[PDB]
Amino acid sequence: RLNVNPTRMELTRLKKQLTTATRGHKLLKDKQDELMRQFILLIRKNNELRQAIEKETQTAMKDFVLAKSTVEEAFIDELLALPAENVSISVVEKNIMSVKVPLMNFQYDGYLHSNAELDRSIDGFTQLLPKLLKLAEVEKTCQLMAEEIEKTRRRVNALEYMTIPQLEETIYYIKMKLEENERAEVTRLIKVKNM
Amino acid sequence: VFSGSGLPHKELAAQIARQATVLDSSDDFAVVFAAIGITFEEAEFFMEDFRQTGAIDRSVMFMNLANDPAIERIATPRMALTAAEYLAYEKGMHVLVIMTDMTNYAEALREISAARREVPGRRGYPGYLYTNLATLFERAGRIRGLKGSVTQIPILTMPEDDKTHPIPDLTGYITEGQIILTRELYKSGIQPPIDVLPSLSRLKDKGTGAGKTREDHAATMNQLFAAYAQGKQAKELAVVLGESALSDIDKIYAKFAERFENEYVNQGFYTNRTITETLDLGWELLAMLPRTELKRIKDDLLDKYL
Amino acid sequence: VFSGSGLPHKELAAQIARQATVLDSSDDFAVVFAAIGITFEEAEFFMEDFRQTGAIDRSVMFMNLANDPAIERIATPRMALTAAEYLAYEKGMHVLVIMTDMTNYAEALREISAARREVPGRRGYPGYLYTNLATLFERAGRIRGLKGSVTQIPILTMPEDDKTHPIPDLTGYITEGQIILTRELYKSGIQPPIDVLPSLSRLKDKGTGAGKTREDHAATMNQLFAAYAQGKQAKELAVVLGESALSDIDKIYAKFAERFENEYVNQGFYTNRTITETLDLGWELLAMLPRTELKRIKDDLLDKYLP
Amino acid sequence: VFSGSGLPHKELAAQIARQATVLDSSDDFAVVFAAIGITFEEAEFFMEDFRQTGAIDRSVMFMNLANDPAIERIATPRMALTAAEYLAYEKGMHVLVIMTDMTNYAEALREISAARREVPGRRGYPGYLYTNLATLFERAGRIRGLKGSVTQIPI
Amino acid sequence: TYKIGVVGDKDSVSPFRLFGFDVQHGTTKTEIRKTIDEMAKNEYGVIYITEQCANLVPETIERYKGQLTPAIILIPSHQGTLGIGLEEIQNSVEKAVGQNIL
Amino acid sequence: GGDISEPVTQNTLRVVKVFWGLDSSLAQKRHFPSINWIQSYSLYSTEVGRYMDQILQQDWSDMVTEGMRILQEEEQLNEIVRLVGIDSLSDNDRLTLEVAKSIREDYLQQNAFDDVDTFTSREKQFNMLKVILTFGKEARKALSLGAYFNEIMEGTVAVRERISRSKYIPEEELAKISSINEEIKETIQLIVS
Amino acid sequence: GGDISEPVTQNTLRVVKVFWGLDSSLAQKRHFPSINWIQSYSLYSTEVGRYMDQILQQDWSDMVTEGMRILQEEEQLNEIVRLVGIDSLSDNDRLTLEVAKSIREDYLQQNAFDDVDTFTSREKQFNMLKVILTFGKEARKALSLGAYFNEIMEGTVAVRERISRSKYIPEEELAKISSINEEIKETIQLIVSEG
Amino acid sequence: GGDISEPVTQNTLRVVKVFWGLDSSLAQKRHFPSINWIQSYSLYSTEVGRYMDQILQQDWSDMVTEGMRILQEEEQLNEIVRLVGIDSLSDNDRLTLEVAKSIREDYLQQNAFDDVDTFTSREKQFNMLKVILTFGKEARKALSLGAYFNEIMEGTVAVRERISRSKYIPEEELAKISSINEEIKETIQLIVSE
Repeated sequence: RLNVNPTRMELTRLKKQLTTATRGHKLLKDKQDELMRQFILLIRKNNELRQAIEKETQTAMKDFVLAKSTVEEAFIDELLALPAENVSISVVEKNIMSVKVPLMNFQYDGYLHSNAELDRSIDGFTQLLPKLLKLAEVEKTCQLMAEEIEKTRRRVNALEYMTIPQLEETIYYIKMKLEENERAEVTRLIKVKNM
Repeated sequence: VFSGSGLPHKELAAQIARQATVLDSSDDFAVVFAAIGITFEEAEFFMEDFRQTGAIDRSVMFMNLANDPAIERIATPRMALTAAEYLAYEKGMHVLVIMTDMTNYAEALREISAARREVPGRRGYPGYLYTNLATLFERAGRIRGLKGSVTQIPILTMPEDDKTHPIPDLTGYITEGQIILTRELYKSGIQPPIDVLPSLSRLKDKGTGAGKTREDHAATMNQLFAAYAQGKQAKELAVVLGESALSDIDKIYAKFAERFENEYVNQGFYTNRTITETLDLGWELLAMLPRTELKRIKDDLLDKYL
Repeated sequence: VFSGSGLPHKELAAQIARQATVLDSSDDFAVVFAAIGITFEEAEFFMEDFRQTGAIDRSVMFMNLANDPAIERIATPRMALTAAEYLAYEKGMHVLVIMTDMTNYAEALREISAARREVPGRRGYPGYLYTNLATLFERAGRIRGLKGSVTQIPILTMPEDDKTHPIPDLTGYITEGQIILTRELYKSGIQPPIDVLPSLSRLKDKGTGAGKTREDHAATMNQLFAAYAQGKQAKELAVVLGESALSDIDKIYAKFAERFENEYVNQGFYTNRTITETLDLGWELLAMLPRTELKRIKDDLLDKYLP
Repeated sequence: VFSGSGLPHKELAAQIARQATVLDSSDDFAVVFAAIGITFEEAEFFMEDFRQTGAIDRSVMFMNLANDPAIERIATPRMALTAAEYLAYEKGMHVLVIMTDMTNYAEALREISAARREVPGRRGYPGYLYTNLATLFERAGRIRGLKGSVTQIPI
Repeated sequence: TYKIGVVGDKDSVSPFRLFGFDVQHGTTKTEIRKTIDEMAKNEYGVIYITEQCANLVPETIERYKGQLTPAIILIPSHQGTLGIGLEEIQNSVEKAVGQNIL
Repeated sequence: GGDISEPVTQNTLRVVKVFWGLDSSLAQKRHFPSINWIQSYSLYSTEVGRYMDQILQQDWSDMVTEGMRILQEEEQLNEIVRLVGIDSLSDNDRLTLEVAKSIREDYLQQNAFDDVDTFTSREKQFNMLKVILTFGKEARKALSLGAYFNEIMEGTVAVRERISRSKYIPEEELAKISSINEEIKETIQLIVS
Repeated sequence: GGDISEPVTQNTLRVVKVFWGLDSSLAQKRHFPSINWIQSYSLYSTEVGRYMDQILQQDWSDMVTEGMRILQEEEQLNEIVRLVGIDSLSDNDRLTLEVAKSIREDYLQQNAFDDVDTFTSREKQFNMLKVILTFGKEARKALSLGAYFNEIMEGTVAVRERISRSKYIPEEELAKISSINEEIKETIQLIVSEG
Repeated sequence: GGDISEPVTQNTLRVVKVFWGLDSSLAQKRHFPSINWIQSYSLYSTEVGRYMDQILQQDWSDMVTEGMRILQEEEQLNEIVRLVGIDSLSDNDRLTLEVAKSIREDYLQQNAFDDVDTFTSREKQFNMLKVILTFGKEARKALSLGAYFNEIMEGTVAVRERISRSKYIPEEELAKISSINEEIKETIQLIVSE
């Protein structure tokens, strides 16, 4: 039960809130069910992409580790940060059922001695770049969706177990309270009329 | 007409009185207008608007103010109906009675009640409130073999706008349907603020159909009511899921409900539409819908009316 | 002080009696206590406190306990107030009237109007309950050309914790504000358990400001109310769903309402904060919010006090 | 037995009444069935189910209907318990008292109260609704030195 | 236009310097947590971090998981993976959908 | 008990044309004056609207109804804000709640003990109300071009703050109120680009 | 307001043996007669069912009981749908919903203004119910060995239409309803072999 | 209806310092005595706390303070459980719910018909509540040493029942309740290793 003024004004106000709560209850479960159906599709490519990325990235790394072992350390250190290329990101905001979803795209703006083996490892990181990007896009899409599913589900549980039952029980208490006092005052008025 | 304090039920009452008519010209139409517990300003508003439009020459007015004795307040509706029953059942006229405010009348009924030291009473109002309203409401209708009729449009205000109040509740038990004014609609700018969903006319089926109105009157009615219902529904899905999640058919319905409010019901208190103008406007809004969504109607009506 | 059964309105009334001294001066406070149908333990609490503080040699007390006849409660407050107005307006004293329980006064008054079989008002109470209460509470304040004053602090318990009950209702329309204790705050260990939102002071606007208090009194006050109100609203959304989903600003507001209740409000019944310390404490709470949110305070005050 | 409308408290009543017995002996057990303000159909169901199963041969029935005057509806359980107390305390029997419907009883008590210009209590029921019901139920129990007992099942 | 940052040991994430990525190497928990937090405040778009670094500072990562930016993505090192990132998938799946699709 | 169903209130509402309904929920937040802009009314608003429209030569009657409509939509929109998250709302609906937030805080709220904000003339009222509406009407434009709600929120934290302070500037500096107006259009103009 | 807690309704249900409660939620969506099939009851239902067990010499009481059992189960299934989602359908449970939906639409709903649906005799009432029930019987029996849910729903498109239109079948053409019943048996074997 | 808004209940609570709110829900769950530990209060709690601190010469006040605090946190935690689930809770929050559970089932719940459980002396109340709190303090400490909430439950199955039956321990054998404390420590520190 809620604690509020047991008045006629509050009663009429709470009853309309109950009507609001009930329709919004279903509006969330339609929202939840159809938010999760797409979540299944997204999380499947997430697992497919990550397991792909986590192996191409590893081999390219170990290849670089092995290749840099045969080359002089000082050479590698100065080769790095040539750059000579600058890569940045352009995030667009896409909506998937009232959820902010990132849309990422790549935006743009090597020493003569790069060994063949080193070059194989270097472009091996460049070969990786487009695939690491949508891994970032899909995962964040799934992360921002899973939290929304959590929030929706948790709000739904709150609506059904806490909000509405407290609302129904309060609309019942005040309604009966008003019915009691009216009986009391009327009864009092009966005796007065005899006087 | 069910209204509330602040709602434009006086502009609506005035609008009806001027625009109301029988479309057969071979029938003398009259309007008995009863003002009950009415403040001078809106009492003047009626009287002046009844003259500026020349509605007085067709109507009979009964003006009672709020500061005038409470017995006069009680007598005012019965004064208006006695006239209405004479003009109709003795002089063969089609009489339209408009009464406002009925809440003011009820308050005077309470005042005389405790004067006789009678005891309340559901929510303050005397136990015979039901009959006391019936005794002046039920005085209407058409009598067999008698030219003329008495039609009533009583207008009352809902205290804090709840239909569970004795005045609207008991009135619904005596009258066949009601017209509901909404503050939500009025605040948004819809004039007149008539909520079509909870409002009802139980006797509409008999006043429509070929010879009375057009043949498509009942079909367009059911379709507009349904389309608007699902139209308003698609809107509250677009606020929870965004417009992206809505199917292409529901987005049209969502746009339907919006324009159904801004054009169809938002006439303006000074905009008279004939029954034909109204019906054809219904088709313009039904044309908004996909053809695959218009298969519900008879194809006979679809062909003849857009 | 609007309270309820179980809430510590005793300690709150005792504290403000033990700590109230006006600035710009060092004058005394000749309090007058009026027990109205209260229990022995409630009455003894005040006396055992008045002796320890030495305020008993500075007071006059009218004792009507629960064992005393109920009808005597009708005359009891009129005795104390007459004594109070005497000491103030004739002997030139600064008087502090403390009456409890005011709820018991109204019920005793109902016993008569029910025995006389009068036409009853709301809830069985007489139709003159408002005026009768008004003949008590309005007997306070200062009068021209007189050094004496009478400050009134009546105490009542709200039946069923209901603010709309005839006794706390009618009292609220009379007195110049009210201080409301709440169970939700008390169970949370907040001492004193004062819900500042339904609380009120009607004479706080001319008794504050430069010359009275520090110049930033009014601004911080309204800014605190606005921040605490939205703070409560934020935590209201924090138990139904995770804190991360809501706006960080809302989350700062949520943390604000946490600090406000625990640090600002919960000072304990044995802490005496000067107006300097209470105001600077509020600035530290207002510190948590960006200056864009502080829409109640002028920019000049912001560049002078805010960290 | 706390029940509701449309629920089978009727069948539950008749079942117990015809199955009720003790492991004491063959004949020292009896049943006092009190019907209160119930419809005739409900009564005839009881009356004949007692006739069919032969449970009538060991039971006493007080059948009061819904159309019977209110005061006859409130006097019904008191005559049932009076007969039960006689059979149990004077004749040393183990008597089981079945009473239904108590809701009909309360409404009858409600009607009589208002007719006597009495001020009503909570939800329009007499203030002495507790005590009145207690003057029925507390009539059950065992007495020292006396063979037999009175057991009540208020439905 | 937003930015890209990379966190990991030298032998694994060094080549990312060739793309203009802000590539730093933290070994202590406080070092990684600070860098990530400053990256978020200076509006970095994506932060790729090795699982041997992400394992040291989990509390800060989940703090941004609900935010639009930055996106924090667990890449492996040359030695391999700890299987965190591919299990964090499972963590999000079961939190939403009770039974297994994987 | 604050219950406006009581006779004195209800009988008065049938004999008067203006109703300034005060509720405690606003008063507790120190929202002053605590007038419920949803349940309150004035049957003079039509004729008054035309009057103050004539002597100002500005579409005030259109401005006042669009401001009230926004507040009316806000009431219906808050119903789901209580249920679903605030961020989940549509971009063109989140702008409504912020432009309604502005009406409530920047305009509706008015402290009677502030010596500049105690009184507000028709021209200051106009300039203030003009700013609030023109912001939302300017932000909706950018929002229909493809700009994102959050992107135009951060870039307007400097101009919205000045709107919040538009209540506190003297009546000899109304030029400072319209200074904000053209600034808004200027600011969002290179945000969209 | 439709609140049966009314003193009149409450005192009435104390003496009446048959209760036909009309939901307002069924009033709109045009479910007529809007009698709520869960809250409503009949204290004659048992005896009537055995009387008609002799006038038709059929397990009519068994059909009525099964008809209700399908409806109560639907309500239990309905909240399962709400609290959790439409999945997992378990085929059998989602079928129970379709059979219940058939009962609600093809049997419970009848237009009092339709010239043949305003009245249906015991003769017609039996055949109509038997058709709906035998649809659920033959579908659940073929479901196990062995068909997936919308395989049946795809092959039973036209036959469920006949069941839905059995209401409007003239009394003197009562045999057509019986023809519907045995069309159902052949069509699910039509896709059982091969499916 | 158990509605304490009744005038009799209200009038009484104005002149008494102790309120034992009996809960119908607890009664249906066979939680006896059905006393609402959240709604009930005693305005003697502060004073009695001082008295028992000097009659036992222990820190009895802090024991009942942490004891209530655990119960009061349990309510906050339970509301979260019915929203997200019990497995969404961390090990600290799940430990609190298992300690609070013990407080209810092993201490609060007291059968009035059992020959030994119907009465519990002042010192047995101490030894029982001490054992209960001791488990919580040690398990919390165990978690800080890298141990998991699940491991604590499984490894302390034997002891946790001995705690559950301490209320059945005769007044003559109160030492059998004190010795539980040693077993609790020796068990959980072993779990940290194993």
